[PDB]
Amino acid sequence: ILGFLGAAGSTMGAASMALTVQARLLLSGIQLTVWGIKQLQARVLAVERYLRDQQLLGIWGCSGKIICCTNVPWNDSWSNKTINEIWDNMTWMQWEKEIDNYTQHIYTLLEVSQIQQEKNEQEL
Amino acid sequence: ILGFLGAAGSTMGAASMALTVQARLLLSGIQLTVWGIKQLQARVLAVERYLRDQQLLGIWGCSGKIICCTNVPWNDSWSNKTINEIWDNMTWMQWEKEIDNYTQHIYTLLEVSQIQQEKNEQEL
Amino acid sequence: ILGFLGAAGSTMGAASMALTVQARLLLSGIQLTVWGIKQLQARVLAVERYLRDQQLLGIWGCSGKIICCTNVPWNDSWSNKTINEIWDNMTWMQWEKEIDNYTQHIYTLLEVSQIQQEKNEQEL
Amino acid sequence: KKVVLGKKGDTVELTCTASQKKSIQFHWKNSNQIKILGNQGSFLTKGPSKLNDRADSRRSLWDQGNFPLIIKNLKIEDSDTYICEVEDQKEEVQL
Amino acid sequence: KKVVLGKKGDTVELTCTASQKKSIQFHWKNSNQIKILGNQGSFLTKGPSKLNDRADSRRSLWDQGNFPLIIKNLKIEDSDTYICEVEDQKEEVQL
Amino acid sequence: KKVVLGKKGDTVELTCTASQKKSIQFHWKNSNQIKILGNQGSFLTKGPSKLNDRADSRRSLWDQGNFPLIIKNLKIEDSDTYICEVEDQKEEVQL
Amino acid sequence: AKKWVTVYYGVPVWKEATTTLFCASDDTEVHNVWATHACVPTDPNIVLGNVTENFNMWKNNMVEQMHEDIISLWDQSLKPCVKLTPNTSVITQACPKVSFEPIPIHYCAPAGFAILKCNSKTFNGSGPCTNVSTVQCTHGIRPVVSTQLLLNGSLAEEEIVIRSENITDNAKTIIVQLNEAVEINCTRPNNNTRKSNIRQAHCNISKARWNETLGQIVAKLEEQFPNKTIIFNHSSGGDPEIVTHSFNCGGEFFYCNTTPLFNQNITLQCRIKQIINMWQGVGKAMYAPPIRGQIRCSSNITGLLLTRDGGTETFRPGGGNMRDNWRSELYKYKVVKIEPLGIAPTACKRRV
Amino acid sequence: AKKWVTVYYGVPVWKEATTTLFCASDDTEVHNVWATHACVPTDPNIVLGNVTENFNMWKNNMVEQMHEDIISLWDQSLKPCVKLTPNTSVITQACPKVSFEPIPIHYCAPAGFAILKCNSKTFNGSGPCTNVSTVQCTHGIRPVVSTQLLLNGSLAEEEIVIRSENITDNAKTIIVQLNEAVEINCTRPNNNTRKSNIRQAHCNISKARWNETLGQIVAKLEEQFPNKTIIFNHSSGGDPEIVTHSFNCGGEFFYCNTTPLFNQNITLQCRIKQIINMWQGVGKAMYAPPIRGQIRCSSNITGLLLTRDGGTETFRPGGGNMRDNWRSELYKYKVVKIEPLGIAPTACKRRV
Amino acid sequence: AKKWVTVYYGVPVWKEATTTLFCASDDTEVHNVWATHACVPTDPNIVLGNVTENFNMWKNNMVEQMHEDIISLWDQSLKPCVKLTPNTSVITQACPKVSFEPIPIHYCAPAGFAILKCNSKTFNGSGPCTNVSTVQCTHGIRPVVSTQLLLNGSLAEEEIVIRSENITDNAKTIIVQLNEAVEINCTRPNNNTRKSNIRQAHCNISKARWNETLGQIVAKLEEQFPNKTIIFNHSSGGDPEIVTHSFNCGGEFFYCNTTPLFNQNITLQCRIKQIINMWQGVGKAMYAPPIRGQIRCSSNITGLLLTRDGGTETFRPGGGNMRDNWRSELYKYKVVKIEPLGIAPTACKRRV
Ligand SMILES: *[C@@H]1O[C@H](CO)[C@@H](O[C@@H]2O[C@H](CO)[C@@H](O[C@@H]3O[C@H](CO)[C@@H](O)[C@H](O[C@H]4O[C@H](CO)[C@@H](O)[C@H](O)[C@@H]4O[C@H]4O[C@H](CO)[C@@H](O)[C@H](O)[C@@H]4O)[C@@H]3O)[C@H](O)[C@H]2NC(C)=O)[C@H](O)[C@H]1NC(C)=O
Ligand SMILES: *[C@@H]1O[C@H](CO)[C@@H](O[C@@H]2O[C@H](CO)[C@@H](O[C@@H]3O[C@H](CO)[C@@H](O)[C@H](O[C@H]4O[C@H](CO)[C@@H](O)[C@H](O)[C@@H]4O[C@H]4O[C@H](CO)[C@@H](O)[C@H](O)[C@@H]4O)[C@@H]3O)[C@H](O)[C@H]2NC(C)=O)[C@H](O)[C@H]1NC(C)=O
Ligand SMILES: *[C@@H]1O[C@H](CO)[C@@H](O[C@@H]2O[C@H](CO)[C@@H](O[C@@H]3O[C@H](CO)[C@@H](O)[C@H](O[C@H]4O[C@H](CO)[C@@H](O)[C@H](O)[C@@H]4O[C@H]4O[C@H](CO)[C@@H](O)[C@H](O)[C@@H]4O)[C@@H]3O)[C@H](O)[C@H]2NC(C)=O)[C@H](O)[C@H]1NC(C)=O
Ligand SMILES: Cc1nnc(-c2cccc(-c3cccc(C(=O)N4CCCCC4)c3)c2)o1
Ligand SMILES: Cc1nnc(-c2cccc(-c3cccc(C(=O)N4CCCCC4)c3)c2)o1
Ligand SMILES: *[C@@H]1O[C@H](CO)[C@@H](O)[C@H](O)[C@H]1NC(C)=O
Ligand SMILES: *[C@@H]1O[C@H](CO)[C@@H](O)[C@H](O)[C@H]1NC(C)=O
Ligand SMILES: *[C@@H]1O[C@H](CO)[C@@H](O)[C@H](O)[C@H]1NC(C)=O
Ligand SMILES: *[C@@H]1O[C@H](CO)[C@@H](O)[C@H](O)[C@H]1NC(C)=O
Ligand SMILES: *[C@@H]1O[C@H](CO)[C@@H](O)[C@H](O)[C@H]1NC(C)=O
Ligand SMILES: *[C@@H]1O[C@H](CO)[C@@H](O)[C@H](O)[C@H]1NC(C)=O
Ligand SMILES: *[C@@H]1O[C@H](CO)[C@@H](O)[C@H](O)[C@H]1NC(C)=O
Repeated sequence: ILGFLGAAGSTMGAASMALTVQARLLLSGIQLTVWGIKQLQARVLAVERYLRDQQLLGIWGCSGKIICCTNVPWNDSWSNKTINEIWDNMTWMQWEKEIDNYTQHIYTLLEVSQIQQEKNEQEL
Repeated sequence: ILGFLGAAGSTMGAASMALTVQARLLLSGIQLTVWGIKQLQARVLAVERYLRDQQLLGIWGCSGKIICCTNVPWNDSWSNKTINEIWDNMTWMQWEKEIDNYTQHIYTLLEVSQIQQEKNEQEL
Repeated sequence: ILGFLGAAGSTMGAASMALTVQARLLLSGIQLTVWGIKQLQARVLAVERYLRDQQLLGIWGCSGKIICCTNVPWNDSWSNKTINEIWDNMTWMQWEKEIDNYTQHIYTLLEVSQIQQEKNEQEL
Repeated sequence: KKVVLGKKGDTVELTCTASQKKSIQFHWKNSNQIKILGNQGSFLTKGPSKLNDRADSRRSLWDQGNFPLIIKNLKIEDSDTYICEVEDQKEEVQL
Repeated sequence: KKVVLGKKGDTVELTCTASQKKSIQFHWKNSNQIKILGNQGSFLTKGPSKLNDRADSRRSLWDQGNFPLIIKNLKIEDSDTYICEVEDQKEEVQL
Repeated sequence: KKVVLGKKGDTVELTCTASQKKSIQFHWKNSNQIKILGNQGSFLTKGPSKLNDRADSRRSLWDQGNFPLIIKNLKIEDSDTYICEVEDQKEEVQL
Repeated sequence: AKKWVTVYYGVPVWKEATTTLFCASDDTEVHNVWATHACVPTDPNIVLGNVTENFNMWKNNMVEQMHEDIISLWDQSLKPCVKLTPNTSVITQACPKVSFEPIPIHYCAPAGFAILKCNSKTFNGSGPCTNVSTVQCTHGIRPVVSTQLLLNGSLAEEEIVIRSENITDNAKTIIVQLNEAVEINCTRPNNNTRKSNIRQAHCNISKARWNETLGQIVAKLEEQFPNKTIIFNHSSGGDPEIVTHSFNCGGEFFYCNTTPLFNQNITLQCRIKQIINMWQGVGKAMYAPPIRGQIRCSSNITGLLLTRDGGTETFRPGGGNMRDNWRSELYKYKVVKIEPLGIAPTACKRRV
Repeated sequence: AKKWVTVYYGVPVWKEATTTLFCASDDTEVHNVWATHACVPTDPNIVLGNVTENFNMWKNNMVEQMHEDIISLWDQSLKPCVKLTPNTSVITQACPKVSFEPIPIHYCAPAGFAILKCNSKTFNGSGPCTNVSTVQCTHGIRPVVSTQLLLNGSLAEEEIVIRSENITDNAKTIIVQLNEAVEINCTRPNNNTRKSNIRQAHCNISKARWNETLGQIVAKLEEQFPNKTIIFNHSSGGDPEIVTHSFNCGGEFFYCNTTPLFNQNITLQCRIKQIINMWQGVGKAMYAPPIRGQIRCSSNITGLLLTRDGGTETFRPGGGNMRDNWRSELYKYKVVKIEPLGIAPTACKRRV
Repeated sequence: AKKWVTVYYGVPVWKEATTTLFCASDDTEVHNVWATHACVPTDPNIVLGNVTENFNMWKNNMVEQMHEDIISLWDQSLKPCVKLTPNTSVITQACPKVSFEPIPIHYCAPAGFAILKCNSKTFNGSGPCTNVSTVQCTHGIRPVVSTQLLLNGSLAEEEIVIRSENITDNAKTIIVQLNEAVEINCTRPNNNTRKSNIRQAHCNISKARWNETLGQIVAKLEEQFPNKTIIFNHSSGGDPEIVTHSFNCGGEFFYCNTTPLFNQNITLQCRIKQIINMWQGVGKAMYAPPIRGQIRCSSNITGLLLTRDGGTETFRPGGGNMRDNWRSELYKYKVVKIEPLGIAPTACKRRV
């Protein structure tokens, strides 16, 4: 399960609300050989991708995180929409499709920002 | 193995001391199909719960941690005992049983504290 | 795969450069029963060691990290070489072999430093 | 207590009940704590009572939580109180 | 358009081409959009054309992306333009 | 060195030892480095020595780390020094 | 000096589990046929430190699964010719005879769970066990069904152990586990083909063994009732499946007069009968009549189900609840889960 | 009020996969022999919420694997005595007859992938499906090869569904899926041993069923062409494997005259022949001649491959591309991957 | 400019392993019977970059496991009628004859470990190997036991390779691996039933092959001793199992006179004998006497165990240590573990 929040089928705002509730409940505590092995192979792969991604994200300063806030401002040319228009009415699929062609630009900027901050900190 | 420190059978103080020692040693470096699969299914489940819990704990500001210190004071009404009475003489089972009915209250407070701090930081 | 960067066979400097590039590409997105089970047993063990090590490293203040910078100065008596001599010309195997007998001394110092800092912070 | 007191030569029926309808094991006893009649497993079990040769029940009703006790050829000498030890309750009834 | 116009009594050959050499299915049509000849699966398929009893191809060349069309016993009354609907192209040729 | 020197017509026994009791392979040699007697695998191996037809050992003692060497029909002409190449040691003894 | 709330992960605190266990076990026999698809091959192959746990055999839950799996096995495998369910509903089945010889099965924990075991020989009951270990699987248990005597079960390690939720009360049974088995040989010899006999059988119990065993039991019973002579009696009445001692071998339903045991070899008179009551629930069933040839059961008396009189003291055999029979073997085990998260007071603060 | 870039992990965004699926499936028969080593035992055993997905059966890729695995099976299992590849190259093989009866196989996703399924009965085509669910494995499909009639496939849930990439154009086929099957019985009886007959056979189609079916098809076709009378015709010409209706049972290659169907039982005249063209690529092959004894096929007509005239309207049977036959069953499925990482505008900032 | 200590995880630094490997391998034959439960089915199916590793065949440890597993196999499978252990202890066993034909087995790394392999053809010895790759499993090795000639092993890739820990010293053996095999045919024909012959046998070696082989060996030996003529001699003495050439086929213990090889076909005279010394440790064993019918061994001479004289130069055959035989195949492999943690100087500091 990579879709940790289960958002396909609902908008992003709802997904965030759902997470808060479920996380609380979880913390609170509120042929058979062939398919047996295949069922586990699937889980092992998913774990490996997860662990990998969690450290790869350090390149943007976001390792060990599910959610990570930046110091790179949004360029309105990439969307020209408000926060509620996007978060309340669009699903993640609709949203990523809307901005599918700015991805490399954005990722590049995130890397650059992280580099500059690391530089600035080591200078002191 | 969820019992990372192996404390069933000994008091909490001893368990913490044992961890420090073992962690040091570890860093320092000092039918066969049926049960084969079941042995792994057990490990895969345990890993998944572990990884999950490590991020769920972010709700209280404690993600990516085994041990996490707070900004929520202890309410003496929950115990009326000293630190050494609890840490030196009680096992984790005895301890959790002693305070079993304040759990939801405490968890609620931890969430609240985390929310307030996040709010305060984003205001700046 | 514990050799996350694949450095056997190349020098350390090259390995670090290779990581930066590959991490970027990855984020950017640019008998059959017997050996079946053995293949997974190997992965499950590796995962467990990984997760374990990531928290064991908290003893030196480096948990949840692949790379961790210190407050313990290098003692030149352990090497008497420059940064580029080591990073550009030696492989990890050559390097660890060169300093193989100072390991316990160094690990001890790292633990001590971490202890002192934790003490100093809680005093405030 | 509830009183259902008959006379010598009669036949009487008392009903003990369960709220959960689990065909729960139960035992009927007199004031001298002698087991008279009960439900053991799916079977009717009798105790060494003076009623051992006279009492019966309705097995098909155990599934509805109804544990009737029937005493045939009742004697006035059997006048006593008895307990319905069914589930949590210990209902006392005079017969 | 390309023009390859013969006379009554002749035999002519036109070649339609593909750039990818995939033995792609294709269909040859006249200006009235009547299917004449094409490649269906690995087989030669004909349509209800006046050329149905006269036209042919070279099956071994389909693997080279070459889809020739041969008309035997050509009549001047067959003078028309036709389309090579091969891959993306819709090449028009007069015959 | 240790000296255990006999005379012509005698029989002598020298003991070489191991500290680990591993029935270690070993070889007995003279000062001219000729292999005389040793332990190869679990077997007694002889070399092309003048003692090849006279020397022996005690196989059951190899398990105790004891590697005796017995020379029957000893000649004074065999007077030399020899090495116990057992484990790390290279003990020299005169016979 | 300021006390703060802190949280730890990996805290080894147990809670009782409500999960489902799986079966593991080892020629057309009905239990083997069932096991072929119902159970996995068994496991080819941990004492805890200073811990204490309150095991309670009368309030366990491993029992419900055992008493659901056995009914399913039994009902599928031993078809009545006529089965009546109470209005009423009557159905019929084909009735081939089947081989019937119970085999051991093991219950094993699913991923995420473990089974605690009490290793105290002087188990006593529902009080705390001071000797606890963990397993994935229980030992194998043969799902033998019988009424007055518990047959082919395990023996007590050293001494006869009397286990009862409330000895004093008498509305509850007493389960007696022997530390010795007594052999019983039951058979229906050939040349018994009369109609008015194919339904007659007898059992032999060693005289000395039986008498030695009762003397040992009484010495133990006297601990609870030290000023009274103990007399054993026969049954009081009720359904014949429990009035006399009932059991099943080879698919045949046997009944035996145990009066001589509770009143060379001791010989009991036994019978085989076609119409029985069900133990699966309320209802009746008819099974096909007996077959020719010599029939024999061979068994170990390992325990007794006794009750005591209310208001010298008297005890007698009884039974009928297969759940009681299951408890006599499952009392040593409990299934638990771990909740690896806890809270403790500390002496540190978060930097804010 | 300042908008910032933020990143989330676990974002459920799909992309189409380019992966390879594995086969799962259930006596020397060639498909069973193949399956023995080619396929795994099948899986003994999820509708999504408010999602929409553009499935496109004519642009799918599950097809290429199906059309590589079948050629491999077929070519290894049904050896021609003579096989000619075009210069030319000719090889030969031993030609034992083999049993030939297609069995269902399932395609299943490898770790990291899943298959989307469209559950809209009124599927229509390449437009968006508003009813989507996920599976690991598809239903089983029998890799039956035939030309004009699609045999032994699945039926439409309620109504005849006409699926075509471009109905208007006519350079493309029309796949008609029936919501009812029509039974056809084809056989070569004994006592037909003449040389100048072992190669003659006939098929019976129920008259009423065929006529009922065409009336239903026409009513549906008229939706596209409401002002025209619909006439069915026979084939135009070209290779005999597609001019007439071809199929294979028992390893024999059958050809049938379907003119009476597109012009009691309707009887078709059929033949069996030794020299055929290949569907695997361009080339020819000879197979060993027919055997003695009665030969029978039993099949369900489940669909048709039709084309329409260009420039009253006329339709006729045709076919020849096994890929078209595969699409008729694989149209409901798509394979995708998840890229769990996304970007969104937010209203927070990193402390620096 | 300030140098600081920093730590990295995932550092690919190797250390030698001390672990245990598992066996993998492919009719009552003793090795097959053993393998049935001792070994797993084999694996149906990586050169490193610029690395160097010091492999040392005389100081390896894969050998001890091979030389524990084989003794266990052998002792369980080939029962002596009389076995004497030195006081003394004598036991006996039933002695059926068994089929005896060694099969290859593979050693494979357990989870957490890998085996390094040296791929340098000119291996030479314990010095650094500049061509290193990794495997889980070694190639299969047949656990053949023999004394003077190494039979049925692998061949050198190009040239005869002479491997010896210390060639100069002579207290150690020389293992010669041939790059060519020489065929030898050994047999005991029928019509040899005399008592005073069932114990007589002979072997044929091609004259040319043997002579060609020695010329090649000498040319290689002369590299170490360029100014001396090389003479081969026969054995010096000691236990008969090593004085002459011993081997075992079919369970029979053969001895052969190799003098003609170290002094058409070359014919050697051989014998079969009932009383032998053990190679498993110090002691003796008796095996049941020989059987009737023709007996044949067929083998490849792949190497030699030679020693050299101390104080023209002379070499002779010898042997007796099965560990030496194992080394001749295991020299290419080493087992290692990874310690993914290291320290390096850097140029950054932690904020404090
Ligand atoms: C306590 O544990 C012990 C040990 O597990 C249990 O004792 C076993 O009880 C079974 C009951 O059947 C008994 O099984 C018989 O063993 C005989 C040994 O030779 C078998 O010959 C006999 O097979 C015949 O009878 C079966 C009846 O179902 C038939 O199915 C089978 O085909 C055979 O039938 C032939 O013979 C009959 C003769 O009457 C003839 O009519 C048929 O046509 C046919 O010719 C059973 O296998 C075990 O041997 C007992 N074990 C021991 C050690 O004695 C004991 O029952 C447990 N206690 C309880 C209450 O369960
Ligand atoms: C649509 O689906 C249906 C259902 O799957 C398919 O129909 C099946 O088609 C197969 C085709 O062979 C048919 O199989 C025959 O069934 C007979 C039933 O008794 C068998 O007897 C017969 O076996 C003989 O012929 C085989 C030919 O390959 C031989 O291999 C086999 O050894 C047998 O041969 C004996 O008899 C012949 C007589 O001529 C003699 O020469 C031999 O020497 C030998 O004596 C086949 O198994 C199935 O029964 C059909 N199923 C049904 C339900 O009828 C149908 O084909 C699918 N449609 C398409 C186009 O694939
Ligand atoms: C080097 O590798 C090669 C190849 O692996 C090894 O050569 C093989 O050596 C075995 C040794 O037995 C030989 O096996 C015999 O092959 C014969 C082929 O027909 C078999 O017939 C013979 O079986 C009989 O003898 C067995 C002895 O154990 C009996 O167990 C078996 O039941 C048979 O016995 C019958 O015949 C005897 C006749 O004397 C009679 O007394 C019995 O009562 C009974 O009638 C063996 O299987 C292999 O064939 C050899 N392989 C080749 C290719 O020739 C070689 O040994 C390896 N070198 C070394 C030193 O190990
Ligand atoms: C002090 C101190 N700090 N950390 C430790 C310590 C000592 C031993 C082990 C562990 C530890 C940490 C995280 C995980 C595990 C673990 O066993 N697994 C990973 C989760 C799934 C099961 C396997 C152990 C920390 O002492
Ligand atoms: C620069 C830079 N920072 N991080 C990387 C990098 C590049 C490639 C891979 C990884 C990485 C990180 C953590 C884990 C793994 C991994 O392979 N596994 C998880 C642990 C068990 C084995 C599988 C890879 C980091 O470059
Ligand atoms: C022994 O069992 C009795 C049964 O009621 C119980 O009351 C008692 O506390 C138990 N004692 C111990 C030590 O378990
Ligand atoms: C006791 O039982 C055994 C069992 O076979 C029998 O042989 C013996 O004769 C019996 N003896 C008496 C006296 O009851
Ligand atoms: C139905 O199929 C036709 C085929 O071209 C397509 O154009 C049309 O959009 C499809 N409609 C829907 C709703 O899928
Ligand atoms: C129709 O086909 C069935 C199939 O067996 C046959 O029996 C029947 O006689 C046929 N009838 C006619 C009139 O075609
Ligand atoms: C070759 O083997 C000899 C044996 O002692 C050793 O000394 C020498 O260094 C080895 N050379 C190489 C390159 O391995
Ligand atoms: C050994 O037997 C094989 C069997 O083919 C034969 O080719 C070979 O030449 C023989 N060699 C000798 C030396 O007899
Ligand atoms: C050499 O050995 C082969 C093996 O069969 C034999 O046939 C041949 O006659 C032998 N020849 C001589 C001359 O030794």
